Amino acid sequence: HHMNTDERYKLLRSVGEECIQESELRNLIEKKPLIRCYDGFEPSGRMHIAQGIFKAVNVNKCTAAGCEFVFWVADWFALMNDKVGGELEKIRIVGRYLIEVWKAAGMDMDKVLFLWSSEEITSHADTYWRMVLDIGRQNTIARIKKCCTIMGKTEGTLTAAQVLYPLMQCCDIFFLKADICQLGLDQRKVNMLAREYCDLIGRKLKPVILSHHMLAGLKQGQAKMSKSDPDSAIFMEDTEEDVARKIRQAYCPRVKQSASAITDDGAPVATDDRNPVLDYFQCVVYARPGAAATIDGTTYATYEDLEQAFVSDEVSEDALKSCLIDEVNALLEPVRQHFASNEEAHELLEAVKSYRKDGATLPLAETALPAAPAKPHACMWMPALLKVPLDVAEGMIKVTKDFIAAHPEGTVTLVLPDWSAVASDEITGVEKDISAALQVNCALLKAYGLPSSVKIVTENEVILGNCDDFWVSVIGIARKNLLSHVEELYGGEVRNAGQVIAALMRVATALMLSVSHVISTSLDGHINAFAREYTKERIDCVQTLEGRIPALHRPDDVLYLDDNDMDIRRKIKKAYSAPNEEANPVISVAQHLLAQHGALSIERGEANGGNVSYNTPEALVADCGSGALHPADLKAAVLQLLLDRSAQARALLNGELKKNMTVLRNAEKKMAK
Ligand SMILES: N[C@H](CO)Cc1ccc(O)cc1
Repeated sequence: HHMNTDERYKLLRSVGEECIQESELRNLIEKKPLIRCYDGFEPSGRMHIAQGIFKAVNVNKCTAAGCEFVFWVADWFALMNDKVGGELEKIRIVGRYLIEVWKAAGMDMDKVLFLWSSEEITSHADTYWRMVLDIGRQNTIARIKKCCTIMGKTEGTLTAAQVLYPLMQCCDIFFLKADICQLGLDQRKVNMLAREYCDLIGRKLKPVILSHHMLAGLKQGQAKMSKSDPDSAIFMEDTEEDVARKIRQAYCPRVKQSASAITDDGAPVATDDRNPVLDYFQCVVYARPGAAATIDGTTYATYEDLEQAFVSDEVSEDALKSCLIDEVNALLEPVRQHFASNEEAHELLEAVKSYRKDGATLPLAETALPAAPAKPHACMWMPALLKVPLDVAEGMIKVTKDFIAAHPEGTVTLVLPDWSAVASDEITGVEKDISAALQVNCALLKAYGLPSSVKIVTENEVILGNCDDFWVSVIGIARKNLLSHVEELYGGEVRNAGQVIAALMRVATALMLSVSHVISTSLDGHINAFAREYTKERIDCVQTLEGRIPALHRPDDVLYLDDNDMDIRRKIKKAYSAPNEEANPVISVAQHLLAQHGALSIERGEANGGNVSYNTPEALVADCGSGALHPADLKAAVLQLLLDRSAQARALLNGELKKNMTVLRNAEKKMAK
């Protein structure tokens, strides 16, 4: 029996309570031979019948229709959602068990593949993570805040930098090149975000969202199976005595079952006329191809047939219930038998058993400390700007000298955040652009005299140098701090999720370079304080010294460290400078110059003043107002000095950095739009 197009569409469509784009699903069926359905799971522990049997039933439908089914065994996602005491070591071991059961349960594995999140992410770190960051960059915190029910959590201002998990799950859909997203209706909001992110990255074809039904819980109150009630659902380990007890006492309204209005968040809701006994009949028996119930002689061909018989009292409740008990025990026995016989398999279940010992609530919840650096070491982040002010550059130069002198055999590292800044959506939000901006502005800061002892390093190098350990720590820092906390650092509001990831990345970078002190500029704001806080106030914070080189307007008129000949020339021209005045932006720049050098000298000619030198700031302010220093004589001297100092940095603009300057000024053209 080779199926025609219609027959396959009918069977594949059958798997989903909803199907985002039936039209899209039918294109795939007609066009593509090995369609990728995907699903994923946190190996949380004991396996409930929905996941054991009902999932097998649906995978088998997918594969029969001519699909390939890829399972994302999401070890880290369970870890991020605190699933098993936060002990990852052999959550693997659980995962291994879950697969062993599916085999016994009847999943046809010929076209099913299992991948392990840990293995596959680590292996393609750059590909995976860069996207995980891009999705958070192009999306509002609000939107990702809304994906909270895929993890069984509430958006309640009580989410734990666990706005990362969605970004990652969303990424998985593209990483694994999913054609169809065949996960539960819970996960709806993440899959939605993937479809949305398709319109952004341009990708023409969106993933089809074929969301499966959420099995009802066995008691009146509950819509799904919960963890704190073993009797809410049948588990694959239950003895036939267990299966009896649990279904016998199960809620069982005599009301015809009719499909529920599709909620937005996907999550189910309990009606008083929700009948789980019937829901098990529809999902675990009748959904199997050949399957049909048989009570008291008569065999009900459709589920619908059985349902009528019950509600018209042809079949008793006690009879209906007694049938499901027989019927379910039939589905489990094969699995039970297997683990009673296969020694390797029993070992694996007993292995789950030797984890069961005691439990959470809470001798559990595992995370990870750090250790203190042997000698002093400060790190500082290069402002992610297309034009960095001169005031700022000179500020971060002096902090460096000051720190070196006061910790003579310590160390100083300058970090170029070429990952974080893209996540934050700095500048144009493009990667090539931001990395060019950083590489230039750094190059000049050295030309303006950044010490050689400073170790310059890009985040790319730090991460891809030591990948796992990095992100594992990011994950770990992430778990301990609440979202609401991280948002404080940006003054209580964030522009996008990427900024929540950027703050996390810095703390992580500080820990990895084994930093003692974090150096901050005005552009850093309060972000770097996170490092100090996360280290129980161990890491000290040092603030740069700025506000010596003002804006040139009177109370782009501000000296940036990439000003060329023309720029320095004209910017001064516009600088304010009233006559007989002793307080203005040209003087503030001149006094700074005089301080740094140790004596300013205007170079006149005789009669028209004569030349003069000033080596104090009181002796200049006098001469500017009540005095014989005209705006032009001072401005002339300043401009020469500003140029003369920059000379070294400027040769780079029409030389080595010219290459990248092209790409920078092209960025500036997009921001004008
Ligand atoms: N969040 C899902 C259920 O808790 C687990 C998951 C599924 C698919 C993924 O690509 C990632 C995680």
